[PDB]
Amino acid sequence: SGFRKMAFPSGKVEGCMVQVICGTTTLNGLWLDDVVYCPRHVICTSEDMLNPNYEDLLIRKSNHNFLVQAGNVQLRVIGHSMQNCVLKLKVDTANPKTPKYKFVRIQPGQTFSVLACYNGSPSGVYQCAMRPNFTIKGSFLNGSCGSVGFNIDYDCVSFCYMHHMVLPTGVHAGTDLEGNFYGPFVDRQTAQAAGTDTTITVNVLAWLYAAVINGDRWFLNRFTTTLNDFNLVAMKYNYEPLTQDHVDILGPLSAQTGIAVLDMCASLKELLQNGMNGRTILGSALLEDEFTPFDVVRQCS
Amino acid sequence: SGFRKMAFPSGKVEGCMVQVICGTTTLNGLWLDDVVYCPRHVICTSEDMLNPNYEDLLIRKSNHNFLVQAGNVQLRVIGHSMQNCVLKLKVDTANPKTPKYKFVRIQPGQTFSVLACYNGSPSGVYQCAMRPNFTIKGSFLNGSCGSVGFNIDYDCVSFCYMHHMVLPTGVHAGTDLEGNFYGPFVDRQTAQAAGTDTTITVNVLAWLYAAVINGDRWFLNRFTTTLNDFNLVAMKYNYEPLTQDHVDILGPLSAQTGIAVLDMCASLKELLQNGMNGRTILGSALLEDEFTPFDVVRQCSG
Ligand SMILES: Cn1cnc(Cn2c(=O)nc(Nc3cc4cn(C)nc4cc3Cl)n(Cc3cc(F)c(F)cc3F)c2=O)n1
Ligand SMILES: Cn1cnc(Cn2c(=O)nc(Nc3cc4cn(C)nc4cc3Cl)n(Cc3cc(F)c(F)cc3F)c2=O)n1
Repeated sequence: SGFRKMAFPSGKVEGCMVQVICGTTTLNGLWLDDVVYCPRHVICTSEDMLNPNYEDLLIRKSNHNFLVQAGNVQLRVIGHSMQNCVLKLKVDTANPKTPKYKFVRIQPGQTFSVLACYNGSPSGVYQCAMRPNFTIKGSFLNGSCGSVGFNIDYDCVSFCYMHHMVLPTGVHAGTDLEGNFYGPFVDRQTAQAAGTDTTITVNVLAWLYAAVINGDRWFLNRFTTTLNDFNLVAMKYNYEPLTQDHVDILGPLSAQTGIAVLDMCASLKELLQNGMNGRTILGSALLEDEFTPFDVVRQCS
Repeated sequence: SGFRKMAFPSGKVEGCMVQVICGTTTLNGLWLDDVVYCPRHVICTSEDMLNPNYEDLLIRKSNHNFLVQAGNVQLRVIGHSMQNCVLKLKVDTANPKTPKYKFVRIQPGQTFSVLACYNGSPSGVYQCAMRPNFTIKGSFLNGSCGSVGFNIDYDCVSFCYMHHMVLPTGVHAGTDLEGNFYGPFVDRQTAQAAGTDTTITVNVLAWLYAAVINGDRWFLNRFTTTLNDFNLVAMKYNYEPLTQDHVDILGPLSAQTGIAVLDMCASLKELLQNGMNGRTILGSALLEDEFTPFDVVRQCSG
């Protein structure tokens, strides 16, 4: 019953958010066990933000230059290190609400939940997908740097994203929890452009299945096609190419509906070659590509 | 940058969700202080859910017939009562994770965050609006009965919704935290109709202001209008009539953008009479009506 963009409950992540100040530079940090993870951009003064020398900026810092607080509680810093673009501050207190967790690096098209924070305080929760151009379309204001994205499986939080910066097109770029950027970006206040974005084809098909699995069925037709023929149409419309693994992943959704994957690909081809007739699918007048096949089954049980 | 449907952090509410069982009938409850709140429909067996006599069913229940489980902690029921459609089970242990809270009854058009739960375990969170016909368009599966909706003011949790049932339309219907249904529905398995819905005009206008704040400006045009002339068009497209209180509410968004409210109404009238011509606003190809004026301020600033 119903189909919505749905985020994971954020309580386990809320318990891990702290404020990190270095000089006057302020951002959010992630407190797991006795380590606080935050973007290394915190060690940059306004005059270092455009072209920072992170090796030289950090060598001149000491433990007492980093102020970390979890609400009113102060955490004394007893060590600091740099791993790629992530600063690691060892503290004297282990977080008592540290959850079961793992650091993972997600693939384009995969989804996760974002907890937007400001000055170490959670502000809102929503779901994002990693775009094929390695950006995300979130909702972030000044002070959001260091907010994290995550998935939860069986009480284990998989941290996958740390927000770093906003790009000129308004999209957002960040790293994994090991400090490695998604995409070719760098941690510097320079104008950096994302590539042309493409549509996650497997996700659009999964969303089309969810519609039938709900009720919308006007887009279904009598045709079928081949993976090769569809991918020729997919390339023209800035859609990701479909692989046999994509076809295999959509198997469960294809089983419940009795609609062959290649039958749905033919339906999608027609929607692209003509239009959506100004009619709506699952309450939207556009083709939605930020629902994974897993997102669909877990909501359409 | 960007504008999305954004739910409140659910941590304070997660620590209050418990499982309630009565025989084999199972649903979710809300544990605050020494009281667990849940839909009274839990005291129905399979053969009772069609036309239950709740007073007859309750009189034959005793404390030990209610199993309340908070994760792996078992709670002990030392009393029970019925308030409207909500059953209240007093337990021997006050919830340590009880936040500063409040029970409120929202108005049609107001939004809240929903924490969907199954078997007393939280499962997901999203934003909903109370439709003008007192239904909500959410995402609920079997076993979601008892999930709650809420807003957060700094540290105070304002509970405004408890989920009861899915209607024929597929829409969802529930009560406030004193057991009173939003709308004309009853807690029984019978076909119930909700009236025709209408579009929350003041919420659409607030959404249009958010687009201006985020750099989406193509719909602003050369016209102005009057409140009375706009409602002629609004009544025509199944929109709520616009009041002076709506105009006053949109005041802050008007002043921050420099666009008069009546001017934005005229741009909305044009959008209603000509469509969008394949263009999008804030990444949507429709007029969104589930963002209140307060939602826009909370997200576009602070
Ligand atoms: C509008 N918007 C959308 N997303 C963001 C995220 N974001 C951010 O929150 N902060 C940034 N710069 C800082 C300025 C500070 C001023 N004080 C006093 N303290 C500050 C701390 C930060 Cl991090 N930036 C810009 C930015 C941050 C980076 F980490 C980076 F590598 C390059 C950048 F250009 C920012 O984008 N804002
Ligand atoms: C698809 N969907 C969307 N929303 C809902 C909510 N919902 C629900 O979760 N459960 C319901 N009936 C029960 C059956 C049970 C079987 N066992 C073993 N235990 C059960 C407990 C319940 Cl509550 N219903 C139906 C329903 C629930 C009510 F509270 C009510 F007053 C009338 C109703 F018809 C339900 O809608 N499911």
